[PDB]
Amino acid sequence: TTTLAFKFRHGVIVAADSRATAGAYIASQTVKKVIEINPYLLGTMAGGAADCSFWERLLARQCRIYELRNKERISVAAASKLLANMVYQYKGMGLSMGTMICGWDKRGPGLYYVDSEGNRISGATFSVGSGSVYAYGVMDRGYSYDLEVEQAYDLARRAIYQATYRDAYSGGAVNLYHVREDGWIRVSSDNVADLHEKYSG
Amino acid sequence: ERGYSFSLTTFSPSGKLVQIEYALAAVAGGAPSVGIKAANGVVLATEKKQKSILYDERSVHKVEPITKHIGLVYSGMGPDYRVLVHRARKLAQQYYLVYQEPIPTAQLVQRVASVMQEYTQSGGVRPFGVSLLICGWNEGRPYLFQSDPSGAYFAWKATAMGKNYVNGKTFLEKRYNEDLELEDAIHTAILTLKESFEGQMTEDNIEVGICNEAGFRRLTPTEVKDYLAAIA
Amino acid sequence: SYDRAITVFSPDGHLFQVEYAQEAVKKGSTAVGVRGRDIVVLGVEKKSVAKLQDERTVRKICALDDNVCMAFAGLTADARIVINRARVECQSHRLTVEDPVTVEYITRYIASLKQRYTQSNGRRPFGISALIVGFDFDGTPRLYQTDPSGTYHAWKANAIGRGAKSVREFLEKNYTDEAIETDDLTIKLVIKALLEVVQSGGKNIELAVMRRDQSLKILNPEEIEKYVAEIEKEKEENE
Amino acid sequence: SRRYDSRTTIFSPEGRLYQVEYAMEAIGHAGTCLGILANDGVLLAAERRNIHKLLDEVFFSEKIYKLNEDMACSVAGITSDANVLTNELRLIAQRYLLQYQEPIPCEQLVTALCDIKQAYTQFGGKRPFGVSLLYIGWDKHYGFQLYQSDPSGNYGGWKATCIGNNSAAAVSMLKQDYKEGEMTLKSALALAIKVLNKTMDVSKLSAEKVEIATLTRENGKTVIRVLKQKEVEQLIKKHEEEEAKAEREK
Amino acid sequence: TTIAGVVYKDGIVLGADTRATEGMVVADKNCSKIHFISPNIYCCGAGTAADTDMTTQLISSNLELHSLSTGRLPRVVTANRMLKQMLFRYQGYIGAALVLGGVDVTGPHLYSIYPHGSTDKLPYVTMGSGSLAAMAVFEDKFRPDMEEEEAKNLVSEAIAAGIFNDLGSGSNIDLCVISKNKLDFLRPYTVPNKKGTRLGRYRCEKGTTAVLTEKITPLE
Amino acid sequence: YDRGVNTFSPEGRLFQVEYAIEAIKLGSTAIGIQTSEGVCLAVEKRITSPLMEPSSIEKIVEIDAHIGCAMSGLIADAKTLIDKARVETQNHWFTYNETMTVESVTQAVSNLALQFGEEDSRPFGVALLFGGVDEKGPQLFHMDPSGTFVQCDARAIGSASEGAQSSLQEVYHKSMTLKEAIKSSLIILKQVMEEKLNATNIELATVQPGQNFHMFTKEELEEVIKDI
Amino acid sequence: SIMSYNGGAVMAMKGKNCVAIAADRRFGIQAQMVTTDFQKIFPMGDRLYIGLAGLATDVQTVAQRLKFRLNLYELKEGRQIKPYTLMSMVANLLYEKRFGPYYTEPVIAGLDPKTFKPFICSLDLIGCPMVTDDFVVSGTCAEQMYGMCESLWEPNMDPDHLFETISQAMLNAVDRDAVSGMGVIVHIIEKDKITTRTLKARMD
Amino acid sequence: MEYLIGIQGPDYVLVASDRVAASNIVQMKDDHDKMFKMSEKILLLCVGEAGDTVQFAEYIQKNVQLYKMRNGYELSPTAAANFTRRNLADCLRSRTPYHVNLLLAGYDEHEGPALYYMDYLAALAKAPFAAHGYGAFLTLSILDRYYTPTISRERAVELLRKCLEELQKRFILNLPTFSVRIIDKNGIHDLDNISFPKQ
Amino acid sequence: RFSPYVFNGGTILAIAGEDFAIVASDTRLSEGFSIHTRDSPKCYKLTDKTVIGCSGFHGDCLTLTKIIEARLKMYKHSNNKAMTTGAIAAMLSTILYSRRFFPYYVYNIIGGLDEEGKGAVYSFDPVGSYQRDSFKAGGSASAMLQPLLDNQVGFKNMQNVEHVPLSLDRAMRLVKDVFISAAERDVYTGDALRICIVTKEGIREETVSLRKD
Repeated sequence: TTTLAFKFRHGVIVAADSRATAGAYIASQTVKKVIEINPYLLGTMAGGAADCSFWERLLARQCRIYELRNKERISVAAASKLLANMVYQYKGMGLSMGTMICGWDKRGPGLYYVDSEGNRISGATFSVGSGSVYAYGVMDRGYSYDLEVEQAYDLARRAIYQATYRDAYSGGAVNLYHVREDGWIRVSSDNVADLHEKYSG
Repeated sequence: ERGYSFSLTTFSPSGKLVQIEYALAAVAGGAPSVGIKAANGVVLATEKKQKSILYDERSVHKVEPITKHIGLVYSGMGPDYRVLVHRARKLAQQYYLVYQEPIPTAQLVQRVASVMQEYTQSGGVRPFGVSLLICGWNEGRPYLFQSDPSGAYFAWKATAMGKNYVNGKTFLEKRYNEDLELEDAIHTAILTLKESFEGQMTEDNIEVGICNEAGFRRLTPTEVKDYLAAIA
Repeated sequence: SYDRAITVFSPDGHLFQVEYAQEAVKKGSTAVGVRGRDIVVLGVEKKSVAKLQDERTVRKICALDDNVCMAFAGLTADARIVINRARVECQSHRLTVEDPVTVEYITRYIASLKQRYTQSNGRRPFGISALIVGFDFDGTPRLYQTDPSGTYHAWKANAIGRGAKSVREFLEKNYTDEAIETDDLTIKLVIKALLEVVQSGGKNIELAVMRRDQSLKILNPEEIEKYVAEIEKEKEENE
Repeated sequence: SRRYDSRTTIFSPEGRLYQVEYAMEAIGHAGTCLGILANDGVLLAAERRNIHKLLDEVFFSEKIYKLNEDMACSVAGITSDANVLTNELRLIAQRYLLQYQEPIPCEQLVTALCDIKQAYTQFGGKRPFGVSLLYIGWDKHYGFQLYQSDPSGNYGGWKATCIGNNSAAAVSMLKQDYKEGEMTLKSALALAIKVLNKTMDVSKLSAEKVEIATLTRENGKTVIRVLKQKEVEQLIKKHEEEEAKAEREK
Repeated sequence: TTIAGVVYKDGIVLGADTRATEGMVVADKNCSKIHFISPNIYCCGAGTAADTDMTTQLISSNLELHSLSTGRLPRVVTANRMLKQMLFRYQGYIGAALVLGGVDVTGPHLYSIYPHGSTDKLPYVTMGSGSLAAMAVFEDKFRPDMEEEEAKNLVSEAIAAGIFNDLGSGSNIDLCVISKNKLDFLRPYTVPNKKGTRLGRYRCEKGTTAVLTEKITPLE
Repeated sequence: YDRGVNTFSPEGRLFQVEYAIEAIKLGSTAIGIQTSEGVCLAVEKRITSPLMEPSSIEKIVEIDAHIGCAMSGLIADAKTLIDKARVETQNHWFTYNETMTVESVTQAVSNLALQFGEEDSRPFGVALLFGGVDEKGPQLFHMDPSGTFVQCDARAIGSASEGAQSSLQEVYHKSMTLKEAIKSSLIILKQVMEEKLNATNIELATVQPGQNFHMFTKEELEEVIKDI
Repeated sequence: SIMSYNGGAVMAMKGKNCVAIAADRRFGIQAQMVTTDFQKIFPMGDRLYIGLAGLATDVQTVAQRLKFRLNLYELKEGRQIKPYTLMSMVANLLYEKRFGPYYTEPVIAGLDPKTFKPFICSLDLIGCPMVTDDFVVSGTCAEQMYGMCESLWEPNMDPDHLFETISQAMLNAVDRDAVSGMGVIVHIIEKDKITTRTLKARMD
Repeated sequence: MEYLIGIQGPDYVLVASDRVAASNIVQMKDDHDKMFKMSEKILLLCVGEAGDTVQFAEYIQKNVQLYKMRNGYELSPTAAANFTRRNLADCLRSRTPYHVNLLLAGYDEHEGPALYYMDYLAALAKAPFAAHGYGAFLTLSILDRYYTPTISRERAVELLRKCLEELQKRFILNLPTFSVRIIDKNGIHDLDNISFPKQ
Repeated sequence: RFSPYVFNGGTILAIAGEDFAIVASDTRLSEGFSIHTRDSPKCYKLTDKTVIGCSGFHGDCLTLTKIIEARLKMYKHSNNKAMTTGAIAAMLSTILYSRRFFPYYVYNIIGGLDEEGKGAVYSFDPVGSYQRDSFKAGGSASAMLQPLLDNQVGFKNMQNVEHVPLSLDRAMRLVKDVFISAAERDVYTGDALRICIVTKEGIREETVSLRKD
């Protein structure tokens, strides 16, 4: 139950794990945190799952309607900007949305991190989950902005695998997608046990 | 209901309001009314005469004071007189809540004429033909005020209203000079009541209120026969 | 509230007091404008000032943003409402989507608001029109129009107001693609336009220019005499 | 039920709002006002409507009302219909003081009243305001600010203004005596006195039949001064006396 | 803060003290809890002073406009119905302890005002925290149809008895006498509790006080 | 005799609405054609001056992905109906997850067509041309201002409406293809256009399942102009 | 309680023919020093002041809202407001919210517009009126404030002994509680002329 | 939670901002800008509950920009600070209240340097320095005991160094990045980003 | 005070076959120690091609089932066709989010014929989140059900596991075998079992009973 998002020399990286349940009981291994909004955009899932799904439908609503207004794709900054405030109006009622907004901006690479508490920031690296201490920690020790695309897959798969090792909230399959200028490129979906035979042997 | 509230009374080609001109015509065809602000207090007289002998002055009054220290007279119809009086009594509490003190004379004229002028721009009917005479005593110097349907109010010592308001006032201009007392104000009030008389000098054909710096005093027709019997 | 029919549809194909309220724009002062790749310009005349007092506050061109210029015709009251309403729009588009306002977004607001302002009962249409002059983002220019029915259309050059066909016939020299190769040629183009449009001149002429990111500037009655000097001398140079 | 209203809001076959013409006639009837140039001060002049000498006149200023401590306004039109706008704009200038705790520049205040003045025009077929009023005062930026209100919604503000058909003859005198600083408050007193002498038909230009007010900028007072009749008597007497010295050209 | 009274044969006599404080600290010795209603009716405040004053101003408001419109002396139950209706709507949110009494043409009337609005007619009522000893002196020593002078002695002794007993009762004594032909509000009456002279003179003199800036602002 | 603006006619029908139906006759000319390969359409921009910018005037808009629309007579009121119906197409994608069917645009527009009333506001003079391709293939739809909907294989509006449809009745047949529908329609278009044919006079609007969107692109219309 | 956050004590001590008012200069949070500049007494109208002790929001709220109503009063009729009408105006606004009431301790020290008569009143947050000729104080320490008035203050006092008594009053009392200090500002007004004095406390 | 310097010069206006947006003990985002630039004569500083911060930035900026182009000139820092008190009044009592910390700063063409103090309790204060953060108990000696109101910006930066030294003593947090804007008679200017190495 | 959230019982089991779908639910309505009715099927057919399950509170499931079918006629009278399976799942999610302030306590599984005839299994939660799954088991008996479904149906937890699609009747008898061992503890699962067989031609229903002692 931990993800990571970072941008590098080419595009942005979207990684997620497929194990999300209630408590320690094994229930659903098919949970997909990465949700498609537009063919050129990608969403995430944090906190409430249905809140992430619904508010992404409203996000796609305002983006597509505006896309039918000026006949132009709106910037991701101005997209989730009002989304941060509209979700923030429900603060205190129990809604918690920690999702990250991924995609490409006309001015260049970008990444956006939105919180129901009202934190919205655009920066290089962001990760949400229980294994974030392993995600952030072991990656930032070896992280660099100059990494290649294949090296980004290796470090993302490594940081996700380290999050699935000791932490019991992570497991199932590894969801790893990549973002590019023309559009985000679907990469692969691999099992954690299969990648265990890769790194460990 | 409908709830149109449109302004239908509009500007004449000359710029005035023809409906308000009809309003001042209802005042000009109104009952003779006069009041005198002199020295200590104000005196109100006007006239009330029944259509027959079947009516008496002991119950229904044309002069109802707005407060204990503030009296009021008027010209025109009584039904709309008691309507604006009812609003004047209510509005007196909107003042008294904040102040917790009695009210100045002109303080009523400001808000009453504002609601009256609002009732012009507002839909339905207008100020009609009721021209109210507001009087009272405050700050040691009493006051006598009168407004019109359009809301224009002026201050003076004395005036005549209703029918023959120009002739009776020209008589009051020569009689009233410098200052006068309450007894002298009532005396020339008999003179302006004898102008259109009819019912002057008789206690049952008129009603006399008097404002004083000690507060307004409304005397029964008994005192009207006391001072004037014996008139002048 | 207030229920009544503003205007009803006549078989002649248009409404009455709306399409005939275009005469309120037709009886207004002459106003024109010219877009350019370097500097955008406009103009207005018939100020009717007393010349003994301060006329600076009757100015017919305001700015929502430094890059946005508002040029209107007709009465002032509905123009000021268009100002403040577009100020609410440009400020709302300042809060949301922080970058400045595109011309299609502000024209859609101004035109369609006036349209829906003509739709609901108890709302009388504006007796005014307007045309936008400025520069789009990334260096592109802009000009559009507004209609009492709220329709926006982009021309190559702006000629409206009193004598719209007279100034448009004078644009025969403006149809040249060489205009304007420089800012001095653009002001000389407005000089020839303002001299022809319409009654003029020497006093009531009021205009301004804006080039790229540089904010608009209103020249004093000094260089205006210089542009009028070389324009009047050009007739002597053409002999 | 649609035939009862006179369609004052709805447009007219003449191409413009028809009721605004009769509105300009409402202010253009019996209304008499003017303005004076502002150099280190300003003054105001009007006509007293009361011809009755028995009146008390205990309200001090008659046609001039004070909206703010350092800023007031002249008014012309129906009394109470103007008095509604007096307390209304007074409360609009008060809610601005309720906002910034600081006085109000007249610019955005006049435009705010113009947005209020168009309310009766733009909906419901309401009767438009039959009152057009002037503006005076001082601000931190432009100093003395003298503006003008129009029924059409514009602020026609000038440092020299005209109100009424009789005052329309003074515009030629305003530009004949026109100067700038130059003009002293005393020169504007004799300027407006000769304005009434040319316009007002009152014989000898009686001082008690016309209203006069002034304004000064003092730190931090900036007093709006209501004047006794003593200085106006000797002013107009000294004025026509100076005119008796101005006829010596013969 | 104690209000009490008794209705004698020909009228009503009420009383109150001036003491309103908090704790044992002496703060305000002079407070008027007897408020105006109309020529025929008075009112005695208790509990929260400001809230009961705004309530008696609304009741005096309704009785002012109605009596002026009717031109006659209203009954006490006319204001009692609005009193019991308004306080009942809040169900006791605003604490209200009052003494409602007056002498009309119909004779004397007395009603006890509670925050819930329950009103009962009695010859005597005691409100406030000093209502224990006052009711005890009343119930023990009261006989019906007493004259006005004996009622003044009963009210004077009852209020003066609740002074020492109750913690917040004392300072000046207020008298309220209501009748048909006479209306008497007598304040003050007697001040049993006082505070003695100072033990020594701490009176200040110049030279021991350092002044930083002394500003002068002439007027007129 | 102006009564209530809502009054019927003795024939009869709504006065003000029928008057706006006659007002459609002064609008621009637009002709759609239904073809198995796709639904095409075109319009005349009606240049009012040589200063006109070509891309500023468009009489065809795109409602949903595969759903287009056209305007007639008065514009801004229809332009509001355009994007306001797009909100209902997005709300259609909310619950149904898929694209709105072209036939359901009738229920998304013509139902709310005239809600006008004096209390709780005036009708429209614009007729819409609904193009699109639903799950059943190409569909050409048309609605009036009053809300009455009818399915037409070819529909013309504005000035040439009666004249264009009367002439196009002969050239249309069930076997009409796409390219044939475009080049056979511009023959009528070049007849119903006053100005000489250029790239700025007319624009093309097409919708196809395999090629989109498209709509249409410029500088290709000039390639069809030399194919006149 | 919220009254222990900002705190403050407004001491209004009336003299013979004049009325004086004093308040502490320090404006801060608990025992942590911030600044001495903020003055809890504000001038209202002509020849009239008001003291305020409590939450600084409600203090400035009364300052701006009283300025609202007072400007409307003076701009309607040019008559200067009487202190009795002012107190009923203050108790009106404080009673407007019964279940929403703000936190303030208004103390009004002013003169008579007509004559030389001074005025003093101290009301609670619900607007409990108290009208006396002696003194009015609202603040933290109950024993110290009224205790110094009992040990020193007399009904008839000259401004010389008025400032000296209120000095040692603001010394032997305010310095007892640490929430108020860092100097004292004194305002004494009379029909003749207005005088303003200041004091000093420890800077720790 | 964190303290921003309140240095007030006679000619200039100088503040500082920590750019770390990270949460808990982890190192995430150090480049987040805590300074909001409004107009040439007025700055903005907002810290507090997340959503409340950016909302006061949107409302106050666009309202000041509204008054800017309405009247043609710019508001003074006095009218701006008291205008925000109304928003702080709506902050205090509302169905959905707000929580903030920081204050307003700006320059005036007459009063010159102006530095106010804001709080979620709406209490207004105008002081030559501000109070925030957990390290203020050493600023009653370094900052408060030694301060010159008439000193220039050179010794003010050195005073900022003396504070930054002891700001981190027993704290295990990072806070490597400190951004500084400088206001003079010519408006807002930028200063270098302060970064302290570990060891 | 009164608690609007109370568990009335019920269990959902849905297996999606290649061209078919198998949905099963217990008919036992049990709240506390009392058995209300022994036949209470929680699987109702929205359309002929779709059958939805129900779990949690009773009246909430009946209300939700009637509201979904009430909107089917609206879409039927609109586009002249019924709603697709994916459209019902998304519309249900929007219905569940409309109550997000104070929602129902309900668990549903939608199943039936999709566009290609395959079975559908959706994991639902009261907040309106969901996705497409091959198999899901609701109720309180899901403890040992999900691991065993990951074995036979999910093809996991096996040494050298071959993968072959499951036939129609194999999953049938599997459902009959698993609920016998799953009723040894949970008291909500038992009595008669309502079985729903979804086929390309139509949808069939049957019943299997357990001891009532």
